[PDB]
Amino acid sequence: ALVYGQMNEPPGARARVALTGLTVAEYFRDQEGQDVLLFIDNIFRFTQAGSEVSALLGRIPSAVGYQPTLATDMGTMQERITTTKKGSITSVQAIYVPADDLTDPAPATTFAHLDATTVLSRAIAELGIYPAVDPLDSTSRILDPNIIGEEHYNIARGVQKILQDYKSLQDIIAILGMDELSEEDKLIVSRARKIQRFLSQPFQVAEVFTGHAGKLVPIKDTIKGFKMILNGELDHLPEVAFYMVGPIEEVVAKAEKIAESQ
Amino acid sequence: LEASTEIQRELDAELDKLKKMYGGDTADLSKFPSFHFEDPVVDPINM
Amino acid sequence: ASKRIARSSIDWAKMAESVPESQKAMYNQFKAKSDGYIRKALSYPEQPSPINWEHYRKSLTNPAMVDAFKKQYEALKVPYPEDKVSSQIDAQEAEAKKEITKFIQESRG
Amino acid sequence: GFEEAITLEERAQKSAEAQIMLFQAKRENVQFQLEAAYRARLHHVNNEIKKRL
Repeated sequence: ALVYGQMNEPPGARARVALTGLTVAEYFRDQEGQDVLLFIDNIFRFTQAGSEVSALLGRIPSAVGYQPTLATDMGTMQERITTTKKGSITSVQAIYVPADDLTDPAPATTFAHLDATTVLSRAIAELGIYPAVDPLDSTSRILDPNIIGEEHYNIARGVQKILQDYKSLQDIIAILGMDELSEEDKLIVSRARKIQRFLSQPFQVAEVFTGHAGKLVPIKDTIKGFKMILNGELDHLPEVAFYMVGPIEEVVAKAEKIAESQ
Repeated sequence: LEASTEIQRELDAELDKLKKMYGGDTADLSKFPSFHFEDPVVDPINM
Repeated sequence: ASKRIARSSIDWAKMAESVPESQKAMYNQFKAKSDGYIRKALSYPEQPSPINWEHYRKSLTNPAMVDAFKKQYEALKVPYPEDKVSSQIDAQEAEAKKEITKFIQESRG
Repeated sequence: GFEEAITLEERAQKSAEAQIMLFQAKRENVQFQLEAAYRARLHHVNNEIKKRL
């Protein structure tokens, strides 16, 4: 369901459009017991419309020109986005950072209610990996061995450590080369290339524009697949077998087809 | 006594949600459940 | 209880004084795999949580269900699991005794 | 060389004694695994009763 408060609207309509969409999501949660998704784009335009509404009322603006009720207005909007005994509402919100300042009052107020982070990187999209989610910039607060489990936490930490080692070695490879690296470094950079290739995935909604059938990989399949790549159990497979493939059984099937076609 | 329709609907929805959450659809939870000890296979002592 | 699961083991100190490393590298597995049976032994007690029946009596208008469930819980006792590996281990022990007797005879010679 | 050969035979005899210790530890480990499986099934029964309550 769409709401689409336009940019030519008065500031009151742009301030209440997020509440309208939240009301539709709240009906889907309370009266159906669903795990609703709410998309807000943009959430900085919500703050800007609230600031314009408060400035039209003649109130005294707070620091950096914002409304004095910025924290409580954000709180009242965001505390309705939670999980209750009937259902839950999960909100993915597009965030604009003014003047690239993360200490600005509107991003700093937004970050207090954030439970995760998904950073879409232009550089990863230049590498052909889709979705272009940055694996190091993106973070979550449920990365804990009590909510997601010990195995999920250890594998995610291992993948992050290997990718951090790859990013450290990228500068060395760029300035000197790859032949002088040790056998451990060559194994690390090969596993890291296979890990960052396995992060790509075909999407069903783009399957007309891509020609690849979309995959919905279950969480245990991703856990098992990255555990296999982390332990070096797929060192003999080529890197291209990991690209644009959902599960890991389709990775080894693509590697078998590559070997047979060779 | 003379309850409204919406309260009855919410009661039925909550009872169904708790039955699905507590696994009452698989077996009746008001009685004593039965258990089966999953027959164990130890590691090979020999090589 | 927790007697022969949580608070008992076998002395590995005299075990490591004979094994010729690469000859008996499976001892590195044996000290580790049995440690797995110690790690799950860190969990798994007899009664992990006693049931406060008084709390359920106070939290329920009709306490007859609480008394019925308490009676059913007291009427059921799980015994120790069946064993069929004892005869195999005894046969391995007897074969080990025969081979040790032969090896001792050869060592004496 | 003769004295070292004698001491190596003594070490072989001690290895046989520690093999007896290994077999005793084997049967102890089997009993530990069986008892631990009994504790898990006791835990599973208690957890199910708590879920019914």
